[PDB]
Amino acid sequence: GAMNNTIINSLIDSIKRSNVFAVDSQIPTLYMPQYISLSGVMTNDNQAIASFEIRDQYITALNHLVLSLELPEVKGMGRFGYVPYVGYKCINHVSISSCNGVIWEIEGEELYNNCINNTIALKHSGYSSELNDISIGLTPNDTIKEPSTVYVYIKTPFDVEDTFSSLKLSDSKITVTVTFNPVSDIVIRDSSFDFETFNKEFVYVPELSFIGYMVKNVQIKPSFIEKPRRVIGQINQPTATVTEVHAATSLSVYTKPYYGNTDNKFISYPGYSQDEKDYIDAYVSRLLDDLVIVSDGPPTGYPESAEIVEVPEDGIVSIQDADVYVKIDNVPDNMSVYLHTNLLMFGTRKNSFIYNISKKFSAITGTYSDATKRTIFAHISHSINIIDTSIPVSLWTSQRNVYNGDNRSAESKAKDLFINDPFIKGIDFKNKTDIISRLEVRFGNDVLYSENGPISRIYNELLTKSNNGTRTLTFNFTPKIFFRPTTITANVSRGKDKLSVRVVYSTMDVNHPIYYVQKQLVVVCNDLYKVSYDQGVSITKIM
Amino acid sequence: IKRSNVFAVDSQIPTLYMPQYISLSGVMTNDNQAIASFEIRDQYITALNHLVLSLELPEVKGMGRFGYVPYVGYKCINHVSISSCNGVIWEIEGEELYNNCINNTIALKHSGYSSELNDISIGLTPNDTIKEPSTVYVYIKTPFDVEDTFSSLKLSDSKITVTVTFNPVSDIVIRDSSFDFETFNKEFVYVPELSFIGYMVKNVQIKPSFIEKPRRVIGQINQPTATVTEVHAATSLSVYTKPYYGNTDNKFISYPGYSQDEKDYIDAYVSRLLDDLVIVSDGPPTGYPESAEIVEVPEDGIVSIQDADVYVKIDNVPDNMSVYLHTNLLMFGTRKNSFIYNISKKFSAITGTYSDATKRTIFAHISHSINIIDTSIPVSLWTSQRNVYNGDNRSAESKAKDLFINDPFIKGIDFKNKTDIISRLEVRFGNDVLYSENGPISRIYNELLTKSNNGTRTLTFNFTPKIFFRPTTITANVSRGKDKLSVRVVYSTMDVNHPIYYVQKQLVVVCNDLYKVSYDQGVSITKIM
Amino acid sequence: AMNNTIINSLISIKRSNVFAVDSQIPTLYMPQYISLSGVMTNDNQAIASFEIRDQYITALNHLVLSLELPEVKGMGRFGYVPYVGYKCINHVSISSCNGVIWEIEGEELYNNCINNTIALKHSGYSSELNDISIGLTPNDTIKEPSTVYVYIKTPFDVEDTFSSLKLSSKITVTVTFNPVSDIVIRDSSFDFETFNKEFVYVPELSFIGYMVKNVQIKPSFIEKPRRVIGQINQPTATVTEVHAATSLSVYTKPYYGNTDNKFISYPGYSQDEKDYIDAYVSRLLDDLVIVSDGPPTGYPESAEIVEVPEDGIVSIQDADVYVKIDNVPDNMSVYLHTNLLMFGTRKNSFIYNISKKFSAITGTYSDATKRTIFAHISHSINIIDTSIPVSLWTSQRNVYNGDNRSAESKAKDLFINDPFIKGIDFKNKTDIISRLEVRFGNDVLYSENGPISRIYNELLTKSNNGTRTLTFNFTPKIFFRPTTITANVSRGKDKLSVRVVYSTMDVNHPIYYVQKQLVVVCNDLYKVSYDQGVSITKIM
Ligand SMILES: CO[C@H]1/C=C/O[C@@]2(C)Oc3c(C)c(O)c4c(O)c(c(C=O)c(O)c4c3C2=O)NC(=O)/C(C)=C\C=C\[C@H](C)[C@H](O)[C@@H](C)[C@@H](O)[C@@H](C)[C@H](OC(C)=O)[C@@H]1C
Repeated sequence: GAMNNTIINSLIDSIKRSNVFAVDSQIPTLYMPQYISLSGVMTNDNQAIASFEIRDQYITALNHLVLSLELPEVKGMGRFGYVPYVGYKCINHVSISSCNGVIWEIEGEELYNNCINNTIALKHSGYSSELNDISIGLTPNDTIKEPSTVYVYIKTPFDVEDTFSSLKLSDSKITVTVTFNPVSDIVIRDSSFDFETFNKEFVYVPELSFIGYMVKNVQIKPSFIEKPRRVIGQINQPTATVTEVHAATSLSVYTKPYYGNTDNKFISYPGYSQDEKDYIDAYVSRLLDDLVIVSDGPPTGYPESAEIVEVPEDGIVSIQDADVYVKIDNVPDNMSVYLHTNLLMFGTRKNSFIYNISKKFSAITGTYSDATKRTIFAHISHSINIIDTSIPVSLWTSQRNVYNGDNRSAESKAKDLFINDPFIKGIDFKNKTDIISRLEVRFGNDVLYSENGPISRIYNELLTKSNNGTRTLTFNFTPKIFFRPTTITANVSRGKDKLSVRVVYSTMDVNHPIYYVQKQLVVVCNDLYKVSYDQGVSITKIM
Repeated sequence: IKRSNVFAVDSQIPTLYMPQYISLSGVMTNDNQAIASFEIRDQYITALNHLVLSLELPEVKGMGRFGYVPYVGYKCINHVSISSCNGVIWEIEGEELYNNCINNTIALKHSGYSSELNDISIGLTPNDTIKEPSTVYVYIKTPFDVEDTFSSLKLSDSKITVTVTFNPVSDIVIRDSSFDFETFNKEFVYVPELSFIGYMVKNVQIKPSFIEKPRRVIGQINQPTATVTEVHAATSLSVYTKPYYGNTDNKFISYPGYSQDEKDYIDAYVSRLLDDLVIVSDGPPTGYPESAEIVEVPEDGIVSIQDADVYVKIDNVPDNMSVYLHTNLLMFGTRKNSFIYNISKKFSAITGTYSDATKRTIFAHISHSINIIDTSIPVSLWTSQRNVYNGDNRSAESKAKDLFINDPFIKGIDFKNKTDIISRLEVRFGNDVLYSENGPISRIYNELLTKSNNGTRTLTFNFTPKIFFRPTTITANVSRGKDKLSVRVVYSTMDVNHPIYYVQKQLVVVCNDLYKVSYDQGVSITKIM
Repeated sequence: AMNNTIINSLISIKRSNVFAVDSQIPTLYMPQYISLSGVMTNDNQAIASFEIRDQYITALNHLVLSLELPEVKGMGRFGYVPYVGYKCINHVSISSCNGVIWEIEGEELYNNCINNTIALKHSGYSSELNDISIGLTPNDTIKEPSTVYVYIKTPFDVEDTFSSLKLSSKITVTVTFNPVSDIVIRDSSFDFETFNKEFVYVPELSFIGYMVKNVQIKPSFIEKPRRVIGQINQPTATVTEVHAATSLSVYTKPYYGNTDNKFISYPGYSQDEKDYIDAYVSRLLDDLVIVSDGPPTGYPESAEIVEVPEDGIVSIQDADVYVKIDNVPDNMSVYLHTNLLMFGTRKNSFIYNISKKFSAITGTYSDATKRTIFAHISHSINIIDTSIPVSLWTSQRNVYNGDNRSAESKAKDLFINDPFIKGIDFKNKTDIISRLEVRFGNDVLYSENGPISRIYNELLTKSNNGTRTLTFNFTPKIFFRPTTITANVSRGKDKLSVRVVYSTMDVNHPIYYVQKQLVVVCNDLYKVSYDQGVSITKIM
């Protein structure tokens, strides 16, 4: 009939077989879930702290923590926008504690790092054109940003195996403490924007939600938990050490820039569009206003240090060895095409190598609009990279620079934006440039691991199915929750009770502004702890 | 110390079976609605799962604009029911099957999601091919696929009939007035074929199982309440809104085609308006209603429509011609001295260049505040009785390009289901409040838990692993009157002078009831009470 | 707080605890990422051998082969194929002293990793690697050196530590490489001769090694793929000695032996169907619409370049082309190449003209750059057009000249030798199989008129690029003995014969002349025995 004759004959007994077509439906523990939202207590210590107390005889267990934030209406003048995934960037520290002490705690960046592969959680935290594009206010009562609510998923080890991994409450008081980063960190604004009044008026409005469970005759057994510990190395130092490492499941290593020496102001920002090309295109777009000028006679409004050359009939302008081809259509007979040959320049010695941003352009084509009296650029051939877009304005106009540096117009310089994102990694905005040439992890005196390529990041990205991973050394390949995690055992007597991380940073040119971007080595260690439920919830470090 | 082996495992010998992909041609019936019945009866088909319904879409020849709805295959389905001689084993509404498959990109692509199918193609001559014939595959996700062979529907000499009820072709087609739909509806016939993975099991040992059956309840038009009666054991409860376009002719100004992003919907609308928004003509433009206020753009370039300023600068405009702006392209007002919702006011800057060769304006950059809601307003609502103004001040040429959209699975008030119209949700089990929220936190949880971008306000009661465990359900007490689920929503406030305020709403409540699958004297399901 | 309706609903029967679990102490082990430099050997194919022998290393899984791509300096156009790393691989074989434990063909490893976005990105998928870069001076850098990571997906990764290859024995991983010609897209201007001579594969094999204290090894099962390629254009292929098979995949591949592998256009990193079409349209437009003072020069005598009338419409037979270019100088006129690319087998029969595939062309002439800037193009160009090798236009079969493009355009043509191309087009869109018949022995096992098996393969594996696959194993892997198709040697039921029916094409269309190759992949079941070293045995 429907089944083929070759199949029926292949089947139509003497061996014991496991049933793959039916299963015994196990009766589970009698419970009832409920989404519970709580309003917290706001404190200033002058850091914003929100405390949420969970105490109920019927809330037997809980997991899936979601912190909601009410972002206010932003009215006034100037340019303003929120950082991508604003909600995650608001968080400085989170700590779930009982009367016996801290059960679990995470740093704001580490929670984000754990949620970087969760697209849904990142969207909920605030990732829209309404929130992340840089909006402009024209009148003191003009609405720059409309009020919005963001949802931050606080990923905890209690979510791993849903009900099985859930934090149990043996009639104990659980307090979730959320420490907030200053509003400066989550905002991208210009000089025109009245940040002084904004910082004063802004208040974090949080609300903690969780899936609560009412369990009838709960049978609680002890469990294991992984607690992260980050160690930040000294400025520009290629070393960091994690002390008292006794039982670790993993070890992550990454870099962070230190923009302390700068005013955190940058020439361009793409907004909601976060691709590498989007960052580059925004920078090229900002420079082009001053790079190619259509004026009657030499252009005015530029510093005396600026060297603006008229484009010859051949269209090619020679800035040293570099050739720039500039051809603009429909230019009035009374006007000429001009090129800024030193828009942004850097040097350490008077007659040495020069890093000129104008030299990074090979071809510029467009058409002059008589109606709008502005140039409309068609095709741009350049060698502008993600690093160029990531240079603070301070480094161009620094003491180390023998030249003026920023030879842009006053109009362009006014459009510069303050970026204080607390979760920037590497030396560029997209964390593209791998400044670690070699990594060395020493457990005591002996070398635990060494690599010349980011093969540990490659394994991290592959194993966790993440497109943005870190150089991570995983020690636990055992199933979580149902097994005691596999940890690196420490020998205190032999001095093997600390993890020392040493990197070999890539050498950069002294005449390139990015050389002066201070680096910081971050080392994260996931320590194993045992969750005991005898006389309340309590954790103990595995040693 | 006793240790569990994590490096080796005893390879258990499974039940001796043989899978086979079986395709069946059904029986078409009509009354007034199309029905396809597929009978599965074979002594060797021991079990089955993974139902796939294929559809042969015909060649579309003639004149006018035509296109299929995205994921056309899923939109064709009105209802699906897997039944035995003892009765219905499982059944789902067309929309609910789509809702369950919205997170499956592969299943959505197979159902028909291409530029060849979803972009709006145009026919010029009565024998011009608008759309080429194509075959679409609709994955009928059933609870028998959850744990593959373990969850599969067992037969054993019993007859299984899969009944597929189809929505009218009107629902799956986007067309203009120029297209001869009358002839198309008459000529169109659904050509289905049901495929499934059949299993021939040697000495099958069948044990009873559990199944979740969805039940949707649709509220009255503009009623913020809906009640699901006889709830005894429910695994989940979903709540969402749907627009009712009965008061309209289902015609819309623009559609983006295959490109389905929010920006794509907006860009298509801006593109359609721009033809009438900025006019380059010798003297005042003609062909517009008397209600239209087309103002000549001054040397300054700025045209002031009340408080709103529009900057219009078009290059290479001939000396005999002038630049004009339609200051009231689309407007709405309940009263003569109320707020006015003007679409022309939603534009801040328009720049372009007039082409002498093609005698048309080529727009370069447009600065506007157009949203997804604007693109989702039916043309009928602009020209409604509530409007003291004309409403649609567009040209006859533009109005002719309007498209009929009858997608049966539209949610909320906009085409992208962006705008949340529920301000407060109240769920009652019997008469006592089971759940209440002021924020879409149940939806945020639904999206997080399912790893989905398009979720609903869902109340999940079952957090226990499926198939291997009896699902955790909300227990009912008939004596205490707790044998029903009543949903009440508070709709979000909007200004009466906005045309979207007049979009009729319908509250949809879906309840997943628990049933026990018994295999004694044939396949039969029993409601858990 | 918990609602009053809930507390009353709760506040004899054996219940399984879903809120707490006994934390089982696992086998004492220690993982370590181990990287090894191999031994390079040399139709003089590159072979890399990696020997794994260590007393500490007890088991291994997750093989990742890294490759150091060198700096590419010189003149001309050059670029790497998308997912370059996977394309480099010709064959991989994990073997012991007892023989081959597991082996896969380069294409099959890629086919298994086509649904893994992370693994495909790591192998080399960037604008830096896949976009076609141009060198101007003999010392100009075309491509900067880069490292690519190829994830060698093996059955030892399925259930992590449980599925891992135990070697408590010397394990040798042998990686055979495809020639550099296969992984490179270049023009005639590029000195490939010197590049092929200078290029050397620089591999390094990484794996997650495990040091297990008192390992308890039990036997396991493994699926080994076997591909059979049919004779050129033959619609039949047979896989012999089929005794226990878990699956059977069937697909088509183009054979470009009769061609010089040169193509008119390539989109680079942008790999969408529209990207492939847009690149082709962009390349043709340079010669399709010409703005010149008098008739255009530099084209063959065979070319028919007609001046566009005041009306704007040029009639190439039944087909009408609307061409209107703005700001054209007073001394110049708009011209249209009416036979840019044409094909026919008879002098006065059907003509496949690429110029006929255009309905409207609009743009503006730039006086500054002296070139036309195209705004909107209305055409009927498909993925197949972009996939036609240049050889076929200028073939002996063609009565006409064929390639009526300028010498400038013809110079820009690129050699594409990608080893993992499927179907007849670059995006594997066109379905050329009309019917599929699979026979086990002499009896028909499966038959289909539609790609319902491909639909099931795509659905079940959650892949957007699947093949016509017959799966026999729906049983959980590693923890169960896989369900296989049983053979009957006496009845002569020990082979799988695949017969297809290709949908025939128009002989006046150049794509008809693209050679086909039927590919049939069979996954045979093998038993992994650990008695006196690692060894595999075919289930019969
Ligand atoms: C993470 O989950 C693990 C917890 C282990 O630790 C324990 C203590 O907790 C268990 C729980 C909570 C179960 O639900 C089990 C289960 O359902 C089993 C088997 C019986 O092997 C089990 O042995 C367990 C089992 C444990 O040992 N399945 C069955 O009997 C049936 C009727 C079918 C099984 C089908 C396949 C073959 C199975 O799904 C496989 C593909 C894996 O997914 C599982 C083995 C899980 O391994 C992993 C690595 O994912 C484990 C359940």
